[PDB]
Amino acid sequence: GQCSQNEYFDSLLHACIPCQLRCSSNTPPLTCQRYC
Amino acid sequence: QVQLQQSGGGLVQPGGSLKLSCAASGIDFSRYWMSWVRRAPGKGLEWIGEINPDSSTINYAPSLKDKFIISRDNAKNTLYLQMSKVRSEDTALYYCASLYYDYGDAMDYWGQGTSVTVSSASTKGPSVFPLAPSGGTAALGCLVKDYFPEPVTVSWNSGALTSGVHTFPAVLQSSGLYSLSSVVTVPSSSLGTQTYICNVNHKPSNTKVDKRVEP
Amino acid sequence: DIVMTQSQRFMTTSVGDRVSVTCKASQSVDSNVAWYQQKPRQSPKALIFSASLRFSGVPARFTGSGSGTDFTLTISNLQSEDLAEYFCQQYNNYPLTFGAGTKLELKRTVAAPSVFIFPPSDEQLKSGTASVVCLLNNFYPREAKVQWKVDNALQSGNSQESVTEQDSKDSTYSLSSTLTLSKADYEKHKVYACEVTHQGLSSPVTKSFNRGE
Ligand SMILES: [Cu+2]
Repeated sequence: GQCSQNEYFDSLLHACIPCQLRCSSNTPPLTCQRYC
Repeated sequence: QVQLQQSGGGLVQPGGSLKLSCAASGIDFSRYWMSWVRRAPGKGLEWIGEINPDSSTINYAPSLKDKFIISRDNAKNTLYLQMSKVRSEDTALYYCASLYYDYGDAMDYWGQGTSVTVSSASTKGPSVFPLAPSGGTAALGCLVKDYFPEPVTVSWNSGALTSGVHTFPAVLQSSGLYSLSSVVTVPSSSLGTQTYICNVNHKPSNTKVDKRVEP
Repeated sequence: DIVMTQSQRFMTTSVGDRVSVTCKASQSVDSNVAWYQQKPRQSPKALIFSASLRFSGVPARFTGSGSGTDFTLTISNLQSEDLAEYFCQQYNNYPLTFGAGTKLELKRTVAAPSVFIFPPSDEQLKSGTASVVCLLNNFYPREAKVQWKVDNALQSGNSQESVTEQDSKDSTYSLSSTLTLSKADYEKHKVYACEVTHQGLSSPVTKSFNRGE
């Protein structure tokens, strides 16, 4: 799915998810690096 | 209140077909992907498949892709699972689900589950036999044998006796009929003076049996 | 198809403790991993998605971690209501695949089973089948071994057993094993014996009876 740079696609929920939700994790999506 | 209401399973013979329904209300059904999973006796959770909102994408577990058909009717807010060529392995609890992300939250909703039993056996109430009675503790019980389908309920002394009661999971016998035991431990010194009766109900057959268990 | 391995089918824990359930993917799944909870006679419940993100309503004591192949569901300060079965799932590749499940149970002091054997009832014999039942009551841990012996001959393939869920009041298990014979076979032999092996028994215990006595 097409998400803006601040989001990433989760295919279980089939939705763009905010990167901010993943920033505290040691392992955020690679595309969330810029935002986080 | 959100409700995934399931219907349409039950008894079927091997080789037969069954269509399960999962009717949604309280969410915008039409926005979301819908899923099927099942849980067979003695097995873990098994993914069956999922279907997107406009039905242009449907993915299946590979073993089920030629037996099971997933569909939806958004005008009825209903998800379907069409089962065919069924076998003993398909005896299970089937659950529909919606997993989604909307209004800033990740959501999961589940139907209450639909039981399917695949078998050649006809519905039959159990035969109930006494398990007749360590030191100060004695064990006694009832053997609830040869019924179909699941489930039976067992109480003791009409519900008055609950301490020490263990009612075991049924086992499926090679005959296709189920069997279980219900036991209880009681004081040995009570055996002459106290009456012990197991009450065995089998709703599928509309039968109730009481069995006095004595020395 | 990706295999999700939960190496621990049971885990022993205590209320108040921290528990971590492992799950290992057979190939990399990035962070596309979910965790689910299921109790007996209840629908599953989704706990975690994206390896570390909670579904709405899931208590903060549930956390998830991992990326690539090794994933962990952690429950801090376990509550009684958290005693259930836990499943990981990958959704990196279709078909989505579940792990085999990890069932939590409570630690308690080792307890030997009390063993009881029941001959078939005369009622049942009238119908031409003999069910001999052996009961292992209120033991811990759950692992137990039952062997049937008919006139001291080790029996094979003619028994079935089942085990209760862990007792909500004393944390023990009970087990019943049923030996099934035809009435004819039953009456060809004298001594019917249930031999039980368990950690609480310093050597195997046998309960037996002689048919018609
Ligand atoms: Cu013989």
